[PDB]
Amino acid sequence: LTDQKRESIVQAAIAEFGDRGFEITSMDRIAARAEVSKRTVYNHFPSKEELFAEMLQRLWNCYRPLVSLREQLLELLWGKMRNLTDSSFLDLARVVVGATIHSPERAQVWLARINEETFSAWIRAAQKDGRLKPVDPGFAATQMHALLKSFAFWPQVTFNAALLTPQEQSNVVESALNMFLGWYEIPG
Amino acid sequence: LTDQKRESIVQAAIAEFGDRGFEITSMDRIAARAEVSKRTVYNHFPSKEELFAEMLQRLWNCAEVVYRPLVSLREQLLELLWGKMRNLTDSSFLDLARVVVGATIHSPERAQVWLEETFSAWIRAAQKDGRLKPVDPGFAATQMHALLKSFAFWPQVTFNAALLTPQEQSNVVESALNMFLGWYEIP
Repeated sequence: LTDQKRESIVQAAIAEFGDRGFEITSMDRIAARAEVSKRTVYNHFPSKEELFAEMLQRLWNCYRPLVSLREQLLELLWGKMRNLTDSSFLDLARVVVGATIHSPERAQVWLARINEETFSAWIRAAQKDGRLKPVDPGFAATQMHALLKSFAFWPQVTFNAALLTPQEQSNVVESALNMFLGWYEIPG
Repeated sequence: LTDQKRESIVQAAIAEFGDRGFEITSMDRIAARAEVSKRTVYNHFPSKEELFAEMLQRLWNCAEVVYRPLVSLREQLLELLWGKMRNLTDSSFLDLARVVVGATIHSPERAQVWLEETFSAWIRAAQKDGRLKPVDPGFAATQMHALLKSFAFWPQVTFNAALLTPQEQSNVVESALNMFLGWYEIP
C-alpha cells in the first residue's frame, strides 16, 4: 500500500519534466496535469528540490551459509534485471539523468547521495566466508552492475532502446554471472 | 572570408554546448561566443541538427587497433583498453561526450536516428584465430566497454564525478582484462 495521490503528482512531474525539461517546468504546470490544486501539490512537495529529492531516492534505490554462490547470485542478478526492465523506472531514470547531466548543483546532490547497497553487501559477506577473492566490495559490485546496465539500462536511458526480451535478459544475466564468478570465486 | 569562421563557430558551439548542454544552447548564443552574426552561423550550420551531427564527427575524431595473431591477446588488448581510457580521462573528450549523451536523452527524436565497432572486430578476428570462445562480438564488446565505462565514463558524464586516479585507472583496466580473458580466452 502506497499513497496514490503522491504517485499522481510524481507521475505528472516525470511527464512534464520529460516534456518541458526540469528547470522550465513549474509546480502549477505539474498541478495542471496531476489534475490537482496548486495547493495539494505544495503539501506533498514544498519545492522542486524536495520533489527532485524524492525522485532521486526512488532511482538508485532500485548472503547464505552454503547454497552455491551461483544459485544465490543468479537470483540477485534477476532481481536487479526485473527492476531495470520496468518502463516506469526507465522513465524516472531518464528524467533524473536528464536533470543532472548539465546541472552542477543537481550533480552534487547525486554524488553526495551516492556516498551512503545490495550487491556490495553480499560480496563483502561472500568474502568473509572465504568464497570470493579479496577486492573492494564496491569495485566488484560496479562491474557486476555494469554487466547488466550496459544492456538493460544505458541503451534505454540514453537512446530509448527497447526493453530486453526475456531471452536477451537471461543471456546477459548468465554471462554476467559466468564472467563475474569466473574471476572472483575461490572454488570450494 | 570563411576559413576562420566555420571552425570558429564549431569551437564556439563546443565551448557553449560543453558548458550548458546542447538543448538550452541557442544559435545566436553560439553566434555571440563566435563573434559572428546569427545568419553567419545559420548559413554554415543550416540547423541546430547540423551542429549535433558535427558534434559527433568531432567525438569520433578522437577515436593500430588491428588484431595481431602473432602476439598475446593481453598485449594488444591492454593497448586497446588504455587507448580507450586515455580518451575517457581527457576532459575535452568527456565534455564532448556529455553534450552528445545529453542531446539524445533530451531528444527522443534524435536518439531515435543516431544509433564501439573497433573492439567487436578485434574480437571476431580473435575468434577466427581460435583464441576466444564463440560469442556475438557485439555483445562481448559491449561488456568489455561496460567494465571501463562504468567507472570512467557514466559517473563523470551523468554527475561530473571526479576523473579516475592513475592508480584507479590502471586497476579498472587490469580488472577488466582479467575478467574478460578469464572467461573468454582459449589459451
